Amino acid sequence: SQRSKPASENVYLKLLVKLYRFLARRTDSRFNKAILKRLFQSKTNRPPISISKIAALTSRKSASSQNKTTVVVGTVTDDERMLTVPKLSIAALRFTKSARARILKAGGEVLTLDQLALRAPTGSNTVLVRGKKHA
Amino acid sequence: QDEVIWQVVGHEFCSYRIKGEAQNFCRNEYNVTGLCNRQSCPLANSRYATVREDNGKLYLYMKTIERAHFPSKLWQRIKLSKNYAKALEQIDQQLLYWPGRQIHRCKQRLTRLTQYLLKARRLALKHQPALIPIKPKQAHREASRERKA
Amino acid sequence: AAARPTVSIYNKDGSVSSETLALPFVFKAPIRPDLVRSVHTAVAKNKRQPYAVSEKAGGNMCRSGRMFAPTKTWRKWHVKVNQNEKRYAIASAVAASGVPSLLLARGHRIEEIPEVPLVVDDAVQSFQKTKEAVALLKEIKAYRDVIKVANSRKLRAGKGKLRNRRHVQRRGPLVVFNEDTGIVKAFRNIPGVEIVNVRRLNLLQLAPGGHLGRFVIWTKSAFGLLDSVFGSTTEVAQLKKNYFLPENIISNADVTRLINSDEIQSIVKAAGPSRVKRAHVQKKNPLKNKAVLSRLNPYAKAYKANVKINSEKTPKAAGEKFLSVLHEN
Amino acid sequence: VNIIKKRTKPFKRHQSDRFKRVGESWRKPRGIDSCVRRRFRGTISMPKIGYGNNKKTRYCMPNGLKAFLVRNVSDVELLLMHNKTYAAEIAGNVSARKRVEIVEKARALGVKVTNAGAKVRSQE
RNA sequence: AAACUUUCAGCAACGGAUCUCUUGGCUCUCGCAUCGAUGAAGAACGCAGCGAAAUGCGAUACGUAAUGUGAAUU
RNA sequence: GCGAAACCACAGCCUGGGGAACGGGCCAGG
RNA sequence: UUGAGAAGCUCAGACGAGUAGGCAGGCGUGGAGGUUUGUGACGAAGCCUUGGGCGUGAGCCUGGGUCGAACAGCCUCUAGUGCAGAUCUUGGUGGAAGUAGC
RNA sequence: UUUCAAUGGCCCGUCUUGAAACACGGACCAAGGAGUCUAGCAUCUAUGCGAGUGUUUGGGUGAUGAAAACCCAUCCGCGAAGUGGGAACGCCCUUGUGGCGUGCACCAGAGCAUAGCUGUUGGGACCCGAAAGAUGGUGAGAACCAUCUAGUAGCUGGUUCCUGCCGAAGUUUCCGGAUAGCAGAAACUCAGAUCAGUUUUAUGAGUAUGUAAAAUGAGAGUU
RNA sequence: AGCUAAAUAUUGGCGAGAGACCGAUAGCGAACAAGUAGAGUGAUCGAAAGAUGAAAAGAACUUUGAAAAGAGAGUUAAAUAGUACGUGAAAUUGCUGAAAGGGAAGCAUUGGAAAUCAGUCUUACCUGGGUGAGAUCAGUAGUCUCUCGAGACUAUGCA
Repeated sequence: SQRSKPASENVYLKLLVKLYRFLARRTDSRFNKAILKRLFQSKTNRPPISISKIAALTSRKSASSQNKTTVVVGTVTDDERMLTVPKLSIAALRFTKSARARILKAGGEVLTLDQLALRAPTGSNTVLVRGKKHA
Repeated sequence: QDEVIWQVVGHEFCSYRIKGEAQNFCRNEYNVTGLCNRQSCPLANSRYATVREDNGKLYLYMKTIERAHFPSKLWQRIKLSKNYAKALEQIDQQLLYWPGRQIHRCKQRLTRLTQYLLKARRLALKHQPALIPIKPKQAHREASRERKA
Repeated sequence: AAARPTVSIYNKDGSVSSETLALPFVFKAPIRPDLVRSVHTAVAKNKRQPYAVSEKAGGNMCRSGRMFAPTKTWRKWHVKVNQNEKRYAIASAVAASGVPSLLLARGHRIEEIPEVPLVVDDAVQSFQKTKEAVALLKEIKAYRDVIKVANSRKLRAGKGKLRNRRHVQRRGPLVVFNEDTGIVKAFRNIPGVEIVNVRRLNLLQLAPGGHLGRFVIWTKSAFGLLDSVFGSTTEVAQLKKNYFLPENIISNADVTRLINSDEIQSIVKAAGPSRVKRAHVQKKNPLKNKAVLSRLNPYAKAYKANVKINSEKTPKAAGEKFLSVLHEN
Repeated sequence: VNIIKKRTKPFKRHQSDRFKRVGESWRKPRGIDSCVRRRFRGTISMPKIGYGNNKKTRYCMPNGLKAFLVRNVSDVELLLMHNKTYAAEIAGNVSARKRVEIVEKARALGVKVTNAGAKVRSQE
């Protein structure tokens, strides 16, 4: 379920792979190559990331969150433990209904990977993140 | 729209598709080439043009994306002149600023449809034997009756 | 995004009215042919009756013996699907019915239908006679589908016709209504036409065979209630507790619009050629082909191999010491 | 690109001539001791991928055309743009009435028919 | 040569495969509750049409009476 | 006149050799 | 230049034994949902044939003959789904043999 | 297609053993004939939702086929409570520098449900092949019949289409196995780096042997 | 000491509706005669066996023979459907025709000979004039359906 093509049968994942196949081939961005590689991965190799972890990772140590978009090829779940959500711009394959509502109602924007490719076709000013693969 | 339409009709199931050993075909009436292709599909291309023959006259059928939801008014046609040089000009002027691949395909279909009308007229003037079907029951009967006779 | 805003209503005489209904959000739902097929595969097994041989029947090779691994009734006949997956497939099958191109690819003769989705008046809900039903289908030019179904009636091929499955045919339009005050009985005798309530839509009817894009005729009331049956992605469905329409992992599914956009085409490097020309199809020997030699060596033109360095004054150089050693022993 | 066949003989199953119960449809031998599987000398050949024919000339009849199965007049009209690449082949279960209609239509389209003389007579 | 032997083909036998069929089986579901000393289940013997290796009937012997349907049985 | 059954991978002339019987079946000969 | 079934098209180079075992892609059969506005008494299915063709192959298409009522391609679902062997089961038929014999 | 000429060419399947051989099975043809169904567990993949998840014990409902589809009240099951480094920014002719580092390795939940695949454990459990024994009868100790009972063969025999690609070991060590090793999959990082059935330089020890760092080839190390 | 409906079970019995079931070596042992014929003292065991045609129109009549039957006929759309009856495979058998023959044989490769088979055809294209023709041509008149002009026609003229 990797390497050449995705094993997934979703036609909309196949369209996203189509878009980033072109971007990874007709640009010199390692971001587009990295996104394409992760689009081929299985559900087990694309662990979800939480709203809390995105907020923590962006304002980490030196903080200086600014307005860089956060990209994760996977699901952005919600952390109900945290009470206040900052203003975040996140691009992800999927958002849960709780995560999407909390980002929008108090914060910024939720994007899909094709909306991100139009804003940052080279991936510039993006914070690409991963989930903890150790389950 | 078109990309989602193609992913369904082009790779899951189309009632117009005829599977062949070397190339799939499309029994759709509005296909310019008659092949199952992404560019040949009248379903998956919202801006499409084809040339069709109606009782001895050729027409250029065109559809635009803005009439996709109105099947009765989806396709519009113009009568193509009997002069082949002018028929090419009419295709050029009706398909102005369309991709050259689509104008290329309509001009190819115009040639083949003009040739088919020529050959059909030449067969009408010519005299050819009628094809008489062979009837198995009649053949069996006359074979046994002949033996007795 | 950017779908057609409103849908026109058609009276019982086949003419357009001045009233329009805003397109429900279910027609914007993702179309998932893989997901519809998988749910249809499971749902189509949920009305199967058990079969098995008698226990007393019967070596599998001996004549009048016992079959190997006799069939049993406690085989798994029914298969579970998550209720959200069933609702996703049904939403995805309603959306596919709003695309005329998917209707044509499923065999429906909708080439003369005035609009898709096709919505008629609520006076249709109170039709009493099949003559009224047929007349309406002929005014909106939807009777070409019925004629197709009637012409398609054949005898089933195989043992199926020995088992109360004598005839086969096609599927006609699917009439969806709000309240039955005559509409069901007026349309049920028309071949291929199925009538269902908008509250209990069936994926076996919305995607017959697992194939998306059934031709569906709605009444005005059924269309207006589509937003309560399904809801939206942000508003919950009224008739399904805690149900939201599925979101898509892509926003604009037209990927050619993204690839060939000014946002992307302004940063890509200059595209290389399409199918490239072959270079070095044949290897030509520079020692035989003189034209290839001049290409590789821009010096063979002025070479002058056989130069003369000797003359008639050659100083034979062999001393008597060396000659004595050579001519020794 | 004229049509070249790497082989014209069929691949007959080993020992199919010795035994009537054994059909001649090719079966890959599984016996380790069998000399045919070991590919000894003088033994019969086996289907290999090297025997495969040119992709460009694959499926092509000796006249350079590919046989396209036809069951009615709708199938013949499909070859309007491919009369130089495909030949119409009427199915065996198409009646002599439809065969006549197919043959006249194919004649106007300039489409070669492989079996245009079947089940019919002529009368000039 | 001829014979015999062998191979191939045609025709004729032999055989009953294949195909198509199906008033049968099998399986599931649904409704119902009704044997006998007022002689049951089962067995035997008769009757009359028959093909019984079947059915119906009991010396009122394919049944009689009554209610029908309404002109056959074959 | 009537009328079997067992058995049946398949053909079937010898001398030598073929190393694992080689033989009847390979090789060299009559 | 039209060569976007992007699951397509195209260019290049190298390589090719194979048991156990592993992994892909296909062929065929019975039934099911969809489809071919599919085939069929002007002849379906089957069968026969030193007719023709296609595929490396499993297989498939077709002419003629025979025949007499149904049947198939494609997408998907399903399974009692493919034989040369089992001193296999049932049936049919051989050489022995017109022999042993009565 | 039949035949002829020249050349070659053993009878298959099983078992055996080093391959054999040998011994087994095969008179012929047609039809039938062997990894199935189900309940667990684990893996991988797909799909839905996601700190949640699972409608179908049941209720509602379904006017036309109503064993389907559709809806869900209360419970309940499971789950939960220093460096290196991917990517990106700004400088640097570029390298490179500077700020910012996810995952993981060094020094802020991810699950639940369904489906498919594979492995595995049970059920007759791939098919077939030895008599048990017991219960209940029939006939006259023994015999015979019917069911438990698909009670069995550490084994015997058999086990059904094609092509393509990869491809062993056939044995160290303890001791039927844990192994290792050989052959693949996954998760990685990594050319400004390492690896080698190879040859070296010279000196260390005893022409051989060993050494650290040269030649040649190949990108390698891994879990 | 005692009674007690409902929700529950149900391979039997009286009915009923179904089926992604089997399709005559299958499915019940039994689609027909079936627990039958038959086997055994008995307990028990237990088969094989479906299809002419739309209609018997089931072959009158003449003739050979002791007869069974045959041959002339006749019915049928078909007797290549005659009750040994739909279709009619293989193994096997007989006759006829051709060819090859001396022992591993069949078989593989390459061609010859003999027999047989397949498809491939020049016909069109271009150009010129004459003669007439008609519309998608009218320094042309109307209708219909769509969205000014786009298709369909109806007259009138043939530059």
